[PDB]
Amino acid sequence: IQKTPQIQVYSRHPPENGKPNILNCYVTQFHPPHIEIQMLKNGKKIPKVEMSDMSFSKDWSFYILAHTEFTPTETDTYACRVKHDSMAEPKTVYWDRDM
Amino acid sequence: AVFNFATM
Amino acid sequence: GPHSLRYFVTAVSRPGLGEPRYMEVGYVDDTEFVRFDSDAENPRYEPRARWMEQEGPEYWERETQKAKGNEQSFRVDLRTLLGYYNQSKGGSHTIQVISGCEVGSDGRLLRGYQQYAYDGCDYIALNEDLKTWTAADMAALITKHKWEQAGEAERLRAYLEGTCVEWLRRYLKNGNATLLRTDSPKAHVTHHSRPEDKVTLRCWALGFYPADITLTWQLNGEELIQDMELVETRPAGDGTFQKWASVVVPLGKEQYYTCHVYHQGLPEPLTLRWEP
Repeated sequence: IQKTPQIQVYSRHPPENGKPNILNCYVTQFHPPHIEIQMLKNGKKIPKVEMSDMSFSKDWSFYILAHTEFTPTETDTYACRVKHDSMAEPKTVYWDRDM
Repeated sequence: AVFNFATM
Repeated sequence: GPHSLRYFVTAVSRPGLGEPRYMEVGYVDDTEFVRFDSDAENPRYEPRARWMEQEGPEYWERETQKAKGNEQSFRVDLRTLLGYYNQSKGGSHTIQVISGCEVGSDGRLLRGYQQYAYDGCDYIALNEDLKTWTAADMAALITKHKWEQAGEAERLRAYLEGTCVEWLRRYLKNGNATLLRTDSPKAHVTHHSRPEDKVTLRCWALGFYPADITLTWQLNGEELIQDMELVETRPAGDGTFQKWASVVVPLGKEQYYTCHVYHQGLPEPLTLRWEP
């Protein structure tokens, strides 16, 4: 089986400028397990990124969380770039504050 | 707490 | 309520790039509490929740040695399964196992389970009786037969009824202030324009533990499950969870739609609408 990762990006709290928070990138429903997940701030790799909540669903597809501490700013852009065998090129999902 | 798995 | 102890284990070969990567991740009800990873700078069992720090060095050395043993076992399995399936040595392959037990509120066994998969498909699994195996194909029939001669199933049964349940109760006691807590969902509604005089209302629930939640949209009293986008409940990076459900409604009619949030942390279900 090949399964394309669903990539979701979200903060722990409603985003407020100046206020500490957690940015999350949940990467789910994927197979095989080899994957590369990079969180980005203004197009640049975030160095301190914890991986956690690894599991699999009933159909065996993989789930895993990338997350990091951050303080939102009006101008800062955040995203998550994922490389997996199911995709010819890297897929980036951008953080949407207003979602 | 985890099991010692057998070989297949 | 009921509680559960679950281990997710994966081994994945990578020919040309050394030995397979082996991982064990443990959960008590939706919170990660231990982890082993063969690619770590120093591979050892480590705590993933603060309450496990109370377990002394004998716990960590025993579980570490168990995990290293399991690693070698699954390394052999991967080689073996290339034989059963007549596959070449150059490809990457995956074994997954889910292993664990659930107890009811009385602390007694409700169910145990041990299921294996190979390359994302059912392989073999212990039945609910804790006595026999279901093999998903004929490769797995070989395994079934090996495991039946070796008394594997009563060995497993003894772990599930004995060790598994006994360690779960220990974890629930040592970690009760974390595991037995309830964080209530706080909710809100966002609004987005669509083409054609329609509108997406998205209902968010944030900050909740345990993970089990239900979000519905309503209109007069009918639940509108027939026009609902949603995401699977997801972790938020601090041991709590989040979820959203949206619905598409006509512009100027969004005041008749109500989101309802159901969670064990709440004394009564939450109700809310869009705030303009």
